[PDB]
Amino acid sequence: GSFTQQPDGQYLLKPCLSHRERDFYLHIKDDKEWTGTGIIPKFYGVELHEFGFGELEFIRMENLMYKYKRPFVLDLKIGTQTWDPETASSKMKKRLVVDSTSTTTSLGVRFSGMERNIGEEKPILYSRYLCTHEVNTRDSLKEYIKLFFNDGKKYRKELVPYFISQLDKMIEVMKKREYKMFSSSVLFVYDSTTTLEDKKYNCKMIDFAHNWILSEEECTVEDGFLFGLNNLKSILEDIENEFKSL
Ligand SMILES: O=P(O)(O)O[C@@H]1[C@@H](OP(=O)(O)O)[C@H](OP(=O)(O)O)[C@H](O)[C@H](OP(=O)(O)O)[C@H]1OP(=O)(O)O
Ligand SMILES: Nc1ncnc2c1ncn2[C@@H]1O[C@H](COP(=O)(O)OP(=O)(O)OP(=O)(O)O)[C@@H](O)[C@H]1O
Ligand SMILES: [Mg+2]
Ligand SMILES: [Mg+2]
Repeated sequence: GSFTQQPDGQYLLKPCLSHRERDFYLHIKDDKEWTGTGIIPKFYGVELHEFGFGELEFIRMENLMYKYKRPFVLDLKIGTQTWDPETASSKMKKRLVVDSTSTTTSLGVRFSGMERNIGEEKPILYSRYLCTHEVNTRDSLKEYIKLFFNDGKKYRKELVPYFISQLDKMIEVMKKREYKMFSSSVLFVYDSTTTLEDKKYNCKMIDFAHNWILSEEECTVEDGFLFGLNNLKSILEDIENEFKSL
């Protein structure tokens, strides 16, 4: 929402509309478990750029799809609720309904949108709003994730282990419960023209505008973030199992 959402430059320069995302990146900046594990985008720093009468703060981070020729993108929103203690009351009826009619309250993960580039471009776009109808069960979420790995010619079963390995690293850090994250996503991307060796594939946690730093502030409500990651991992392992029958 804060920038035109589509990437073949090196960077994303994301505006700071509140303190939370920038406080989080600054806080994990020296923690090798966040920054050497490859589980969040490479953080270049917070920067001031001219805006209005003065300056606006931005986060400079890596563009995860830099130099991708045929990008495939899947965004999965993580947690058992997508509201937090600061959510506006006028948004709450909708947040409550979407959380309960999607897989969010049951699995702690929900479909958020997908793009597949199968040579016939324009790309095929799958709306985030599919989550309360077409992708509203574990079985249908599994089918759409399989579809992400369908490059238009075959299932890219060889990429799935990378994705599980990434989720393992996320699980290991989030077990420590230093942060609560609401409305954050795991972004899965790959270039369908990649080989394994080219390493044009990525799996990162993103969007930290509603992150709470538990050593600094109270946040009583639960995020269910670790429950969601565990469920998503379990779905990917099911997919590995299912892709052997091919
Ligand atoms: O957070 P998302 O992606 O699910 O979508 C946001 C919408 O939520 P929904 O998907 O309708 O539950 C969200 O709707 P709400 O008004 O927050 O219910 C907005 O449309 C938001 O755009 P912005 O922050 O107003 O610029 C939308 O943000 P962007 O998709 O534009 O980032
Ligand atoms: N580092 C990145 N590289 C490539 N794509 C990204 C990156 N970060 C975000 N995106 C893409 O841009 C979309 C929007 O990003 P994000 O949700 O972080 O910001 P926002 O919607 O502008 O603001 P808010 O933090 O209020 O949601 C993501 O859903 C994802 O598709
Ligand atoms: Mg947004
Ligand atoms: Mg967002």
